Amino acid sequence: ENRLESILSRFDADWTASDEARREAKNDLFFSRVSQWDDWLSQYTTLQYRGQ
Amino acid sequence: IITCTAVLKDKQLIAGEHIPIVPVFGEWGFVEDKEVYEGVVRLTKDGQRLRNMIMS
Amino acid sequence: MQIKTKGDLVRAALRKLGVASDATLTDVEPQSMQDAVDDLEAMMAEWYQDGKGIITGYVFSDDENPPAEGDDHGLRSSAVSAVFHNLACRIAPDYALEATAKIIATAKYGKELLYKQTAISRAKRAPYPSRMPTGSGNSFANLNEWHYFPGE
Amino acid sequence: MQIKTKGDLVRAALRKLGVASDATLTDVEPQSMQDAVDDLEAMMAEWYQDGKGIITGYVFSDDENPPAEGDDHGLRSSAVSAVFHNLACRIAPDYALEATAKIIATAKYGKELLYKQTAISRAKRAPYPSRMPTGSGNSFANLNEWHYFPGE
Repeated sequence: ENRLESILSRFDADWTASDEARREAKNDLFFSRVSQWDDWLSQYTTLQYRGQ
Repeated sequence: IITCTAVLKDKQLIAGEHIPIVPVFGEWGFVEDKEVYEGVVRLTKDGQRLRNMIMS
Repeated sequence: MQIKTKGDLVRAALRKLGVASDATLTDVEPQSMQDAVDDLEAMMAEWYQDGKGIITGYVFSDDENPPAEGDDHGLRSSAVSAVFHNLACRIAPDYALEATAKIIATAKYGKELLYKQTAISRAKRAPYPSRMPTGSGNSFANLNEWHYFPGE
Repeated sequence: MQIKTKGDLVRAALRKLGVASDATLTDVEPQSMQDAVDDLEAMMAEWYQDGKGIITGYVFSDDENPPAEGDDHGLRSSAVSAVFHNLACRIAPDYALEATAKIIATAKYGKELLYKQTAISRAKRAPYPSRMPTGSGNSFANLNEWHYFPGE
C-alpha cells in the first residue's frame, strides 16, 4: 500500500536482476579507463613491478 | 524524487508519452531471461592481463 | 616389538657389532651402556633439527628423571632397525672397531626409508603468485572481484 | 642432554678417539684436558668469525673465571655431536693418532647440518635497483610520486 514500499520493491527487483551485467560493465570501464591492474583486493602486501 | 527512506516528490507529471531516457547498446541479448550486453573490451581482458603479467 | 627402550637399542647395536650380547661371556660395563645412550641421544638430536629434520617420534629424556636408560624411545616399529644400525655405526669407533659393509649399507637404507615419507609430505607446490590473474573461466572468483590470485 | 659443559665435550671426543674413557683404566692428565679445552675454544672462535661464520650459541669463557672446564658450552641439543666429533678430529694429532673414517664423515655431516639453517637464513634477495621503475600498476606508489624504487 505504501508508495515508497512499492517503488523500492520495483527498484530492488530491477537492481538485483541486472547485477552481473552491471558488475562486468563497471569492470570493463575501469579496465579501459583507469588501470588494467585491477588488484584492489590485495595490493598492499608487497611492492613488485606491475607494468601496463 | 526518492531517497532510501522517503519520497520527496510524489508523482510529478512530465511532458511526453515515453520515458525520457534513451539507451544505446553494443552486443545485446538475453541468455536465460538475463540481459547481457558487451562492448569490445571484455573479451580482450584475459589476454591483456596475461601480457601485462609476463612483461612484468 | 621386543625393542622398547633406549637400552634395548644400545644392546642391539652392541650385538650387531659383535662387542657384547646376551650370549657372550663378557658384557660391557654399564658405563659403556651409558656412553652409548648419550650418543643415541646426541645422534637423535642431530637428526631431529628441532623439528626441521628427520621426524621419528623419538622421545628425548629429561634431566629430572635419573636413568636415561629405561625410558621408551617412542619410535615406530619401522624405525628401530635403522636407528640401531646407525647407532652401531656411530659407536663402533669407541672400541677401536669399524662396522662391516653390511651394517653401513643397512644404515644408509634405513635412513633413506626413514626420511622417505617426510620428503613426500614436504614436496608441496607453492601457491599462485600475487600477480597472476584468475581468468574469466573462474566465474565465481570473477563475479566476486577476485581478478588476481592472493599469493603468499 | 647429558653433555652440558666444555669438559663433557672433551671427554666425549676422547672417548670417540679411544684415548680415554670412564671405562678405561688409565685416563689422561688434567693438563691434556686443559689442552683439549684450549683446542675447542680456538676451533669455536675460528668457526664463529666474529659473528660472520657458523652460529652455534657457544659461550666463550672469560679470563677472570679461573676454570675454563666447568662452564656450560651453551650449544643447542642438535649441535653437540658435530662439535665433539670435530674436536676429536682436531685433537687426534696430539696423541700421534688419526681419526677413523667414520669420525671424519660424521664431522663433515655435522658441520654441514650446523651451517644449513644459517645458510637458509642468509639466502636473501637484494632489493630492486634504484633505477628500476615501480610501474603504473602500483597505483598507490604512483599516486604518491614513487615512480622509481629506492634501492640500497
